[PDB]
Formats: sequence, structure tokens, C-alpha cells
Amino acid sequence: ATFEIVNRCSYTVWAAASKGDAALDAGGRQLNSGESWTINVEPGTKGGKIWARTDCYFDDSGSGICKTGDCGGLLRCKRFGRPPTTLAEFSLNQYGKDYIDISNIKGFNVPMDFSPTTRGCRGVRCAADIVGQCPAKLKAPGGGCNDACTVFQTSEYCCTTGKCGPTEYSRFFKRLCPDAFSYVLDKPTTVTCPGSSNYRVTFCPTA
Repeated sequence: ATFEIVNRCSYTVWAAASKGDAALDAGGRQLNSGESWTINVEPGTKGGKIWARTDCYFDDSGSGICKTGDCGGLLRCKRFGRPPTTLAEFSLNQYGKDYIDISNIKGFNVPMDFSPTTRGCRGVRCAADIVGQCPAKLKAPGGGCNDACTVFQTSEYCCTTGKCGPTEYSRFFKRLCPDAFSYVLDKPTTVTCPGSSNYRVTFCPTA
């Protein structure tokens, strides 16, 4: 499956793509404003994620740090990123269909649109100014808007027991972005696409 990752932000981002225990394609790359990076994701990839990282520094060996979404200090991510990270999530070729969503369960750093470039389903978007509107207690000093589980580490926010409800904090993400997961047990906003669809993830789709 091909994913075109486009940075429409006015600032550079360092895109990242991982399935948690491995990189997807090269795993990460710098995307200056307007740049597009096309990756190939193996069919059948389950639990794949694409995200942006902000304010990164990398040396000649691809080691450094990002203010948001750092993945163990690597330019080429092999693991998931440090919250806050807006997430484009996908599971491909799952019983003949692909499943995509956007999630704010690990917070929000950059606005995103995640849409198919092929026929048969719609895209999803979370493009509201969640960092600007972020509740004081969720603001990440390093940048972004943390989810409540990251900040408070409670069973209710982390949905540890599988018995959690929405919260004042999850409702904030849901109000700004109805089409993204706001907490683990949110009413799903997953979109079913034809198996083997292709996609585009656009950072800052509106600006």
C-alpha cells in the first residue's frame, strides 16, 4: 500500500511511520513545508501509525531528539512516538478490508487529514487548533496538547480496566475533533476502506 505523507504546515515536521515493533518503510524523514514523502506499507500491516514530530535535531547518524513524538531519538522510527502525537492509524487487509482512523488518545501535536487516494471510502480529519485551545492542565511544555492518560496516569483516563467513560478532558478533544478517537472506549470513528486502498496523510490540511 502506498501512503503519500504531505506536510502542508508552514513549519518543518519529521514524519514517522511505525507498527510499534518495527519501522514502516524507512520509518522517518524530514518534511520541510510543502514536501511529500511516498512510503510503501506492507499489505496486512496491523496497528500501523503515522505521525508528525516537531522541533527535531538529528546528527549525521540519524540520532537526536524531537520536542513532540520522539521515537527513542531516532530519525528513522522503529517504535511509537512520545506523546503528544496526533495519530493516523491503520490496519490493512484485515479480512478483505482496510481500517483507518485518526486518534487523539496519545494527545495532539499537529493537525492532520488521513484520506484514501483510491475509491470506496471517505477520509477523516482532525484539523482544529487543539494546541491553541488546549486545557491548561494538558498543555505540554515541550509543545502540543497531552491526553489525560499521559498526564495523570489513572485507570479512568488510561482505561486500564476496560471500564472507563468519557471525561472532561476526552470531551475537549471530541468537541474540537468529533472524527478522531478521544479516549480508548470512544464510539469508533474508524472508516472501512476496500482492502489494499492507497492513502494520503496531510499535516496542517487547512493551513
